[PDB]
Amino acid sequence: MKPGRVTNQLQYLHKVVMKALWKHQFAWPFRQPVDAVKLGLPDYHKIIKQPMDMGTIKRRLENNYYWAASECMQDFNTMFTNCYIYNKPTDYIVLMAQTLEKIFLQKVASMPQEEQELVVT
Repeated sequence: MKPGRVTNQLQYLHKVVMKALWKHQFAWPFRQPVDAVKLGLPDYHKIIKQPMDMGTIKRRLENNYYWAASECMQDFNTMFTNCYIYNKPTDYIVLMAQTLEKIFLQKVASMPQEEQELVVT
């Protein structure tokens, strides 16, 4: 029962912001959920209660899951902050996340400024 739709801002997050992030050389760890067993990560799911990743976000955008851009922005924030909470700040993975976050913020700065719903045929 979660309402979903397409807005101008959600479409921008999909077709502009996610497009840039998905193809980035630092995207690969973030394109699917963290596999805590494979990666040997002690306590990942104790520390991180709301896992998130770009694969999940991309699928949500593709399936018109979100009601508003703010929900999608929240997912991105959770993916980045999860990385910053769990890992040591000097870790390669943190640097990778920071770079993607920077691009995220710079691309979001050109997003349409008033949220308006798009017709979906």
